[PDB]
Amino acid sequence: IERVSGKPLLIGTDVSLARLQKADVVAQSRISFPEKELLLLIRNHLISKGLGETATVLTKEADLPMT
Amino acid sequence: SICFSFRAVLELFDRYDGLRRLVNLISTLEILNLEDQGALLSDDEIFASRQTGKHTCMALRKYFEAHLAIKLEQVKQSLQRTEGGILVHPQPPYKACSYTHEQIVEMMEFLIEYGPAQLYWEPAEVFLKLSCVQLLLQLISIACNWKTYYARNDTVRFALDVLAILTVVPKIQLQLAESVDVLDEAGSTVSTVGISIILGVAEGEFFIHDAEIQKSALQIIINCVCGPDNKSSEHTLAKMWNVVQSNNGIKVLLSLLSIKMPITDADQIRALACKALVGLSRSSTVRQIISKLPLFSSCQIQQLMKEPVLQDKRSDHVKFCKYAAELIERVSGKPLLIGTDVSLARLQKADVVAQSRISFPEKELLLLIRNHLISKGLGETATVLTKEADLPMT
Amino acid sequence: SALWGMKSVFDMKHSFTEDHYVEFSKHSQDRVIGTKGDIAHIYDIQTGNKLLTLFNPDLANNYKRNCATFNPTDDLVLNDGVLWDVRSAQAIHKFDKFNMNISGVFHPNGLEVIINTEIWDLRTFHLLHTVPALDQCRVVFNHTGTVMYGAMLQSPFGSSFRTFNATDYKPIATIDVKRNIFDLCTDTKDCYLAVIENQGSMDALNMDTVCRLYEVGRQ
Amino acid sequence: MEQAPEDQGPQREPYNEWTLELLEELKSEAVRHFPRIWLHNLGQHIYETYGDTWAGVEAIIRILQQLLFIHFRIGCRHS
Repeated sequence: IERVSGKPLLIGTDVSLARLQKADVVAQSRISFPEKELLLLIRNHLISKGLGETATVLTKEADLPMT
Repeated sequence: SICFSFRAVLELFDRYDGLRRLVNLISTLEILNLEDQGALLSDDEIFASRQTGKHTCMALRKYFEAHLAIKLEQVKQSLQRTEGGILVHPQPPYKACSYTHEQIVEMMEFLIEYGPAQLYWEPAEVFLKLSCVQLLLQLISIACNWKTYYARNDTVRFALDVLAILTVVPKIQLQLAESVDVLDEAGSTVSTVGISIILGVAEGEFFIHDAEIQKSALQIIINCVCGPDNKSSEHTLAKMWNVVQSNNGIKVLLSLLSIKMPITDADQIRALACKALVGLSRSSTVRQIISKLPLFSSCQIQQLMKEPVLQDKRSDHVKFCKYAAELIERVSGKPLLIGTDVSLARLQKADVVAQSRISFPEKELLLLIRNHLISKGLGETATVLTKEADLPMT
Repeated sequence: SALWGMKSVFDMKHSFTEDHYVEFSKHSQDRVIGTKGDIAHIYDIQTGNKLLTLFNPDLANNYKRNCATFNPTDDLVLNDGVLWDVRSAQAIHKFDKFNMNISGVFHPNGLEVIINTEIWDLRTFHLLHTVPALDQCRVVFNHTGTVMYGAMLQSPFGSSFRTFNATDYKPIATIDVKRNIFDLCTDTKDCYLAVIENQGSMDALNMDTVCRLYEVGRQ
Repeated sequence: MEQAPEDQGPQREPYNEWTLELLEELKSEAVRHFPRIWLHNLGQHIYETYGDTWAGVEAIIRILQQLLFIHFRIGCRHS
């Protein structure tokens, strides 16, 4: 199964042939994302779990859309 | 058989004796009188008498095919009452027998299950006070073995269609087991329940090459096992669960779930087989029994991946997969309509992984937050994050 | 069927003209049961009368080879795949038919019922297990009840053996006996297998059926 | 120390008569389960090869009881 297909490197996952060409493309994809989509989640975490005296200090490092 | 379309014909029919004149024609018949079947043997009183019973089964068919649409008008207008209906009825003579047993006379038998649950037909109570569903059971049993082509294929095919329209009454499903006065191929008076005859027709032990008769048989089962959710009417469905399971039912349905010899309607027999299981797998005993059989060891998925007749692939094999996914859901740990890891060993994995209680301390995230913010340049909160929590690494 | 005598004098000490398969009672051997068709008769040995004939017409499975047996506590009978409490002549629980031939047997633990390939319970009546290698084979247990033997009854009959475990039903061995196995009995003291095998090809006109003794546990 | 029991069972001293008391009976059941085509043909096949010499007389009671056992063993109700 390994030789006639898209070369799984000895991982036991989705052994069917239609599911094998899925896992080649998903693993070799180039996932990227901007920094904003994380820093707004970092700030919305730190305000939530009480630890807030870096949140108004995080406004110094980046724009803050939501108070 | 043609004039039952006009509703004025049917109205005058019950104004006279009607089925008292019509059922008495069947109860006169000498092919059916087992006490007198070995007296007359000439071909004139047999070839015509096995034809007289043929046409009267079609007359009873076209009778109850019409009254099924008469009382459906008295349910879609009496219960809905403008909620999905229009109240326009000047009583015209109109042909409304719906004319399609393949699609819509089948469909009216399903949609009547939103009925009153205390249904009361004059076409039912006149039938059962005569108590000739036992007669119709005897019509099946005697016509099992003629082997001489007196159109006996049709004579049982019309006879099963008279049953399946009647079975929407709850009190007649109860009499598919009680009255047992029958006869079989031993040349001997025996006694057995009605369901075993119907399940026998579904197998192919009798009526060997016949195909529509099997689909006519399976409709009688589905009307008794795939009913409504609703101490008494639930007990009535459970009593039918107890009778259908007792008379070797679960062997038959698994045999029809892999039928391959009638390759034209092999898809239609399997979907009507699997719909009977999904109804019957709401019985508490049957949940455990079907859970250990080799249907749920493997090859349930292999009946849903081969796609045997590709002409019904977007038509009828896709609906066999619809009824079969509901059977996998019921006998297992309840996936809430998510298509994931459909195998049974992989299904109990996903129940535990989804219901686990994942927890983690706050430290394991805040050290990752700080190690991110120092990494991507934005560092004048990191020494401010030391104010909020201990920092192990500079 | 004839209850003979083997002390020193050989005589039909009681005679039956009816039953196709007679069988003792297991623990207290004073009872002999036998079955014709779907009707199973309980006999005594002392007087040979019919003690209690048990049958329910509303409930039988009508197996092809019905053989009513006893549990090792001498209280339950498998006639037609129906249990029977022999204290008051009543039926207990019909099973579901699946295989058209075999009416079942008791497992020596007194906890289960082995219909052809379906393993049942005696008090909860739940299908515990399903061993597909038990497809139409007659079963013989050890005297201790620790292993199950299997001989195919498929036309050929028994192209091999089938060695099973009595606890988890895991297959131990299928030793290939090239001839056709017709019957199989084992020791009480676990040393030999009495094996009726047929020589030649599958010939119904010429049958050379010999007995070949095996030894347990030797290469 | 096992003493095999004394054979005081049903003896068969008129073997020329007990055969005749049962060779009809071997024919009295094979016709009740099988057509007479093989019955006369196998009886002729041994009579061309064993004749009237008792070496077909017991030998047909061999072959008939060897088939009527296995035909009640393979799983045919009559045949």
